[PDB]
Amino acid sequence: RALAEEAAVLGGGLLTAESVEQAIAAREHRSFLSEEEFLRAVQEGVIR
Amino acid sequence: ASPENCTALGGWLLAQGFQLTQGGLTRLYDEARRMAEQRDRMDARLVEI
Repeated sequence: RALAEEAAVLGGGLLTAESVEQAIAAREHRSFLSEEEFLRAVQEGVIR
Repeated sequence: ASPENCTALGGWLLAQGFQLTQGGLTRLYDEARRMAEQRDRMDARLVEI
């Protein structure tokens, strides 16, 4: 239900496949801070 | 670390009330990048800047 709420908000109250996929992507990307930091560290070579 | 980010930082510094030049802003941007110790990443710690 929470995911459907987020999808409706991102799609203007309609749960289309695009809206749900965008909601899932946004939910994953919201918790991506540690992943972003690790990825940029490995790209720079901080963690080899 | 992008020119758009440098322009945003300069605009933020101007909004804070400071007077800055292109050379000074570029030096601040490079020093922030150095402090983060990453080539393509500048330090987001705006308190130290």
